[PDB]
Amino acid sequence: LSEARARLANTQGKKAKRKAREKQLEEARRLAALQKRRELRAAGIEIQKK
RNA sequence: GUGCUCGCUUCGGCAGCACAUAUACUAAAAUUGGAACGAUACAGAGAAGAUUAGCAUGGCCCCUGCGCAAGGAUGACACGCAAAUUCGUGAAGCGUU
Ligand SMILES: [Mg+2]
Ligand SMILES: [Mg+2]
Ligand SMILES: [Mg+2]
Ligand SMILES: [Mg+2]
Repeated sequence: LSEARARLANTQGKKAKRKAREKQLEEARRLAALQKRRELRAAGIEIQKK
């Protein structure tokens, strides 16, 4: 019954599931780089990026 | 530069005439930028359970190939809270002309 519910719920394949996780990881690394850049601008250190 | 001048006129010089008439992306440089795999960590291969052949499609994505062949993971990407013009009924409660 548990496998029945878990397979009646699913519609997504491999690539959609890796892209959703990749979007969450991109959001996480964006917030992390945002925090680092906000600290570098808050204390004041003008390191430029590429 | 050379030759000819019944040129001065010596073998020294000068004069005249003739022929000959415009190289070089100008550097042995100074500069200026974008770039070599590939190593560093991470990262993991589509199709509604799982294991999988693939053929396409589109373009500010390319690589290998002489290729209008064929490969590159079906080469990669594409996965979207997929909302575009324009509304009306019926009673019910409350306030108003
Ligand atoms: Mg599958
Ligand atoms: Mg092919
Ligand atoms: Mg395959
Ligand atoms: Mg293809």
